[PDB]
Amino acid sequence: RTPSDKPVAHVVANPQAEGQLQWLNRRANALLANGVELRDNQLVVPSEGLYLIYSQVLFKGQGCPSTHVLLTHTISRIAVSYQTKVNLLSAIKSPCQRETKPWYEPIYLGGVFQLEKGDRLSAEINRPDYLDFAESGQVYFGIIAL
Amino acid sequence: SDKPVAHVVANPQAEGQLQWLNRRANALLANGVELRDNQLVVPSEGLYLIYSQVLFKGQGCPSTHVLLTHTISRIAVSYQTKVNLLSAIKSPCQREKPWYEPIYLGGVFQLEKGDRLSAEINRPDYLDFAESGQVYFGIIAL
Amino acid sequence: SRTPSDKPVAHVVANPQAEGQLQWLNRRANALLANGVELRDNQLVVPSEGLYLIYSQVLFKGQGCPSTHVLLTHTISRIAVSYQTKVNLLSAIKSPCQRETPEGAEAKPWYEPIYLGGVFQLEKGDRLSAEINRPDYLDFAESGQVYFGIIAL
Ligand SMILES: C[C@@H](Nc1c(Cl)cnc2ccc(-c3cnc(C(C)(C)O)nc3)cc12)c1ccccc1F
Repeated sequence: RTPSDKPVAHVVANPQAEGQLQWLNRRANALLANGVELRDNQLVVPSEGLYLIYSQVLFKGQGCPSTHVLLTHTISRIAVSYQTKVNLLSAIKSPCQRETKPWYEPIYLGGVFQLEKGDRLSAEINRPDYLDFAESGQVYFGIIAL
Repeated sequence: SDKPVAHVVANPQAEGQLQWLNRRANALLANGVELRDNQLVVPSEGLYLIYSQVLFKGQGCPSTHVLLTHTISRIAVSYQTKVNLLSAIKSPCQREKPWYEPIYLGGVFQLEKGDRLSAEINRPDYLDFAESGQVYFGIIAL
Repeated sequence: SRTPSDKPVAHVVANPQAEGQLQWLNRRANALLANGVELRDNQLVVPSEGLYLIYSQVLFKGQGCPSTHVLLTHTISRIAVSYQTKVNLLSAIKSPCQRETPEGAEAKPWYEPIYLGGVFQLEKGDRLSAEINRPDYLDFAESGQVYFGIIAL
């Protein structure tokens, strides 16, 4: 019947953005609906409430170097009333333990959070050079109002 | 309540395949969602949260490099056109003791009436068939 | 304003002040309890029967390897009103150190995140715990690294 009025977003990484994790909505199977905006690479919350927040990144390397590789993926919240950047969800992986075959490290982050109107959300990594885009659906960021 | 929903689980008896079931312990199909040809069929257009999880298990590492994939695809109504919505890859063996590798996926998508969704893996021989609350596939109309 | 969700939900985080322990908090920025979920004696209390996604992440960190004898575990358990003893729902074990650090070599910091997640039929009054064996290896300095939650489907 009547379509959903729930604020939602599902944005995907730009495979040809050099040295960055750039989010896009103008792609097949990506979206912004019911007031969610994508501004300065951040998802902007249109109304207060409970939201599921999620992101996936996929890292890939060919063997292990001598300099220690640390991979991080973090979802942050910038609340309009506080004007502060706070981690909501974060993970750190060390793909190489003993040093030198291609390795793969997916990092999926998800949770339920109380958000405020105007909050800004970012999903970031430290190593965009290790991102893999072999297939579609491997690198994404989204929110769903409950 | 009237929202199309599904939560299907893997068959622990289906040899070398990832077979989804709605006739099991904590599974369901409601408000028009169907399970046909191992694919969830969308009864109406709208926003859906689509999710899944698979578990892989191996005893040690072989000489051949093992890559584990899990993918959720969308097959647009009428056409056979298959497109990845969500996908991940894991390499359990680095240097070639039992290991465990979960892969979980989830996101919100605009779907059309009659779209078919599949949740597939490349290695059903590595599937951890144990009837835990952990190999599943589901959708929820928002 | 839109009608609030009536779904029981929780997202609790580790107390970063409680070093050497895994203490869950709802009384912390960006942590919540809603629609009847309680946090009592470090456990999540289920307010109503149904399907729930239960999830948790812990992050372990060490500087080098003391030997290959470090075992890291994370477990989610259920205490049902009908069977008031812990049953494991989800569990994982990790050995961060494979070869042990040779004397004087760079003690490269290792990281081991463990995610536990699944969908379970729960009953009213179920108590859920998310526990680790090594709180001394837990890295909860920065926010968002260590959490435990439930979402009624
Ligand atoms: C985004 C999410 N995705 C999932 C994944 Cl990657 C895996 N399994 C799931 C199982 C069930 C559901 C789910 C979540 N929410 C519902 C509602 C209340 C909208 O009806 N219905 C099913 C979502 C997920 C996620 C992941 C991790 C931590 C919290 C989450 F919300």
